[PDB]
Amino acid sequence: VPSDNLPTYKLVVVGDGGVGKSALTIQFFQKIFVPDYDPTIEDSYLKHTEIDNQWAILDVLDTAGREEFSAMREQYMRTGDGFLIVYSVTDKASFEHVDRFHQLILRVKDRESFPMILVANKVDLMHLRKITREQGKEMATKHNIPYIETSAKDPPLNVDKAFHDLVRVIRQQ
Amino acid sequence: LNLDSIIGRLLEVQGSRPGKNVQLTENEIRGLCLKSREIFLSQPILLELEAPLKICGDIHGQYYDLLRLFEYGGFPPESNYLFLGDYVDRGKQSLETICLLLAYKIKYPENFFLLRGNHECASINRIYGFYDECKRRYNIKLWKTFTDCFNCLPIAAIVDEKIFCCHGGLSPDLQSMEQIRRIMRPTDVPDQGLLCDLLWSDPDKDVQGWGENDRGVSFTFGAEVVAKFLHKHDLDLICRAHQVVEDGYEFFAKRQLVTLFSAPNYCGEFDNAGAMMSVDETLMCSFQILKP
Amino acid sequence: SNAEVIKELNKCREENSMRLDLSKRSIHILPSSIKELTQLTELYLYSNKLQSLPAEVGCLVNLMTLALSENSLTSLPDSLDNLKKLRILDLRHNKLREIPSVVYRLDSLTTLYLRFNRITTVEKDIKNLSKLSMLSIRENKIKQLPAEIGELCNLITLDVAHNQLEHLPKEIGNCTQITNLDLQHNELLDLPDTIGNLSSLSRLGLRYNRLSAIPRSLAKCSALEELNLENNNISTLPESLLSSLVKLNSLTLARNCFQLYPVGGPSQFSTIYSLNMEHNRINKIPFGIFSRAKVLSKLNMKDNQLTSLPLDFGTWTSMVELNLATNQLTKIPEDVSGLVSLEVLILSNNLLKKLPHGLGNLRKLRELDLEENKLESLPNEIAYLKDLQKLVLTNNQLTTLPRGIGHLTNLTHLGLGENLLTHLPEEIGTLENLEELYLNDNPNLHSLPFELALCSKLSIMSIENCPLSHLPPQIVAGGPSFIIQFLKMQGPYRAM
Ligand SMILES: Nc1nc2c(ncn2[C@@H]2O[C@H](COP(=O)(O)OP(=O)(O)NP(=O)(O)O)[C@@H](O)[C@H]2O)c(=O)[nH]1
Ligand SMILES: [Mg+2]
Ligand SMILES: [Mn+2]
Ligand SMILES: [Mn+2]
Repeated sequence: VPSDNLPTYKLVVVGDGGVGKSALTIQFFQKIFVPDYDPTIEDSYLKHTEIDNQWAILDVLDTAGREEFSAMREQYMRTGDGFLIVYSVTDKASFEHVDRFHQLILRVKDRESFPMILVANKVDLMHLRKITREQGKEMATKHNIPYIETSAKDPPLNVDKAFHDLVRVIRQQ
Repeated sequence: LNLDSIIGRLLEVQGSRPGKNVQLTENEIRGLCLKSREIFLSQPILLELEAPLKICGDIHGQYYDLLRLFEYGGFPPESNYLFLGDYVDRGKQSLETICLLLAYKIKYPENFFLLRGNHECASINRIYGFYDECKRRYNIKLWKTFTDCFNCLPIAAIVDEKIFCCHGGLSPDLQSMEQIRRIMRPTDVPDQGLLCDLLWSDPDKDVQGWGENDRGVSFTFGAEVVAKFLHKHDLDLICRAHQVVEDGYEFFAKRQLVTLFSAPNYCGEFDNAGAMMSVDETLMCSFQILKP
Repeated sequence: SNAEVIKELNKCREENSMRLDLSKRSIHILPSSIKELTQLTELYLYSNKLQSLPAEVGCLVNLMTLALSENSLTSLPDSLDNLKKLRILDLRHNKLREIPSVVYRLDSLTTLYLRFNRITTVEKDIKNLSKLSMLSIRENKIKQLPAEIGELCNLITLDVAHNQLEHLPKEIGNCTQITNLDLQHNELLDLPDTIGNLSSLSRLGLRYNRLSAIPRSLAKCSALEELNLENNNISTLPESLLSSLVKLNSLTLARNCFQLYPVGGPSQFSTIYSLNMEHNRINKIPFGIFSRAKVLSKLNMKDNQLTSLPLDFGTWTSMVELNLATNQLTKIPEDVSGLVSLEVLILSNNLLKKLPHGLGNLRKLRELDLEENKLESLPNEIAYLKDLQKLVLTNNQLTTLPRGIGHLTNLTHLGLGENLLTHLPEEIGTLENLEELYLNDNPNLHSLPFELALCSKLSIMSIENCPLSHLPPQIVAGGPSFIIQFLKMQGPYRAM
């Protein structure tokens, strides 16, 4: 049972198309894995949840990763308090594009740094994985941001941790 | 699928003494599940409906009590219907109850609507009867076919912009209607969160805001929650079910919420009437009491 | 707060800012003073309670984005005519019963979102919006599209999913730049042969329609990466479709009318990684069908009419996941030993009474699901399945477990419910990783081994409808946490 006057954390999920932003978000809120791909324009989700025994409202904005779906993405990102930058470990181009999203966040928010976590998704796909844990920790250290590996597929790996850790980053800044 | 023949045989036992089964074939029933499933997925998870409309609460497999409801309200398509969930479990003829409802859904898909209740869920109706009834009269494969179908049922309805209907009630997380639209199907009902609360929560007069629920799942919500919700979304009424009420229906929060229960003398332990609510062209409601 | 709204409007003209964000402010009526802010190029009014837009918005003639998602709009003012630089118009999640007539005159538009309204008709005036590269009108009640759709020659994405379409106009073939065509969840009885004209088509949504066949011309859409026909009325495929789709990663034929594999032989499956044929009536898998399917790693045949497996199924060495659930298999041949790369084997709802010894050679197997068979025993060789994490044996005829079960040290999930078990072997105590143990509905299970107390990670155990009469009635009435504590305290492992 949630408390009373809670703060709201606006978390924005960004990354290339098909990396699993929506599957992670839907796993996090509805606790299922959606296997069929439907590109996002924009969707949002809200929950009351307790993180480190402090009650929070998480407003999660899921953004478009496909170029032709990306109208208004900057404005939606502009409202965020923190970001999950997601790439797929099976998709080399999605990993390379982490720098572009990192740069986009700082430019949209006009800051030299900003709460963000690097999310390496789809690690359940062992035989297709192209980006190693090492490359991932290296990208995160380069940008001085946390690193986390996730899987939206059942049984889900680190999905709640990714979102909760992003709130921690926001609180702890 | 021979739809009219199925409906005929289901309606043949009308008037007979309660308990007399209807033996549809396995392939007939699986056909009902498959054809209704795709119709559920062809329609919104948040239904937007128009009056006139008859709204019914829990049936819980009281097939002969459901036949009485259609007698008073009119058999489809004489009237339009919205049921609020909990078609199976507890009663003696869950199968006949769900099959008639699915047949009507396939037959009159724009005039007959079924919401999901907390018992349209494999983990729950495994325990409270429907699994046993399926395995008795047919097989487990059929029960699992039912689960695939239930997993696609819509979750709430708004009648003419003004009456918000669901099985259970409100959620602390329900802040905009498009959150319901973002619920993906097919889906199981989770242990907590929005979809859980829409199927599981209860109003309570002794609670200020949100409270824990005796069921061990979801929440209770007070009258002030109801009032703020109605004001925010410009609604006039919440219509829900899920709780047996002595006189078939029960108002809450100065008639801003109504609980409907359409299973008279529920389980045999309760001496309760059933009720349905008729909504006319001008959104005026009327309550028909269904005698045990 | 309406106080804040007028305060933000003054701030905008005061700073002379090109962007105005009034989203999520519970605005019912937009103040007419917005007419002053003529420098705006972006106006965000999403997530409010607007039922209409004041005509003064027509004074914002430099707008390129008008964002109105999640309101209660039922029309738009004719003054929007003046917005001759408008590129993006977002009207999702509103209450429009038609495309407002003024929208058909906004010929500068490239991006139009109309999802989740109440629209029944698309007028022939849609041809006015000839610069559209993105049109999404899913989740409405459209039954027909006009031939004038073919005049949107710049379309890249057309999304008409979740409507009531029975046909596509053949003029869709004239939108040659389309790469995304989303038609899923309609009532489509066929596709036009002109669909082959869309040579750049790479994502084609067809599932949940009423298709009886696929046109042969689809073979021209050789950039298709997936073909998912789930829930249609299809029973065959055109002769050279699949081999022509040289980039096909996945093929889904689920929930159709298939009784036989599509003709064409093994070369049709040379590129796909996944084949899903669940919920059909397929009565056999042809000999040699996957001999050229070198990257096919997932095969789903759940809910078909299989009574045996092909003689060469032991050669399916690329397979990682195999679902044969809900068929009528009575045995698994010893040749299963050939699938040494298999990680997931789903065999539930069949007629199996025993398992082959060759099952023990599935060195990579992580999940084995056998619920709802007729299994009377398990082979001793299951002790060799060292990678096994999940073993589901629910609803079978098991009387004992082999003692070798305790060698499955990576097992975390063991489902033994609805069997005929009279006892659990003591060797269950070496299942060091066991987390879930389901014993419910074993009506002749009267005791549990004290060794269960060595399963230190056990956190879920079900024992409903087990008599357990050799334990104290108070303890078994208290449930699994009491039973386990009793086993710890009364057995020889209390100090451990
Ligand atoms: N195996 C596996 N598949 C995943 C995982 N996450 C997503 N997928 C699959 O990958 C596809 C794309 O996922 P989705 O969440 O839609 O991607 P997205 O980042 O939201 N795409 P977009 O930017 O276009 O909205 C879907 O088929 C989804 O089921 C994961 O962790 N593991
Ligand atoms: Mg997405
Ligand atoms: Mn209920
Ligand atoms: Mn109930």
